[PDB]
Amino acid sequence: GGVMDVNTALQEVLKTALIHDGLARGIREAAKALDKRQAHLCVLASNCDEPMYVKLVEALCAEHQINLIKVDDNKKLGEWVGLCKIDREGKPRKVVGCSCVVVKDYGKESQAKDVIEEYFKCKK
RNA sequence: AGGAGUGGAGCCUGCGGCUUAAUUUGACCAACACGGGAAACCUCACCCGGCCCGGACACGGACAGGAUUGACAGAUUGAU
Repeated sequence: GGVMDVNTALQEVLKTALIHDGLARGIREAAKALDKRQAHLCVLASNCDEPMYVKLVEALCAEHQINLIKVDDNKKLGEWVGLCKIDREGKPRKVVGCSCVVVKDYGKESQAKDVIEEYFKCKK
């Protein structure tokens, strides 16, 4: 389905991915996700803490599974997944970046997720 | 009017006093083998050491190379 824009498509992933609990936030879980074959999607972003990890994530995509997408601004991904799920209209206690997240088999496979993502993925 | 006893002896058990780190505590005919209280631990209120949080909920803060949990071996320790 979708309108075939990369950003609002990846949002439709994220909706059902939240329910699926596919989100592997933080470096330890990110590493474990891509060292595992259960991952199917990766998105990275600009320098959060080091310019080293942005390199390392590409290094892991090389060795294990190429799937990478880059959408910059840590604050974007930080907003996109709150405490466990995106939480409130507000929420000033956190909005801190997740810096990169990995999602498992586009969350759920039930509807539009497969087509919107597959259109981009073989090209990228 | 009588019968059998208690008070004497030894022991059991409760109470006072005295001691003691602590000898937990209520009760003075209508308290005193009473608290169905014959306590090894447990009980446990007491004393002496060590550990644990099982401080809900609210508001603010922290914070995804991260809030936070637990632990092998050595030292330490009654203590693995």
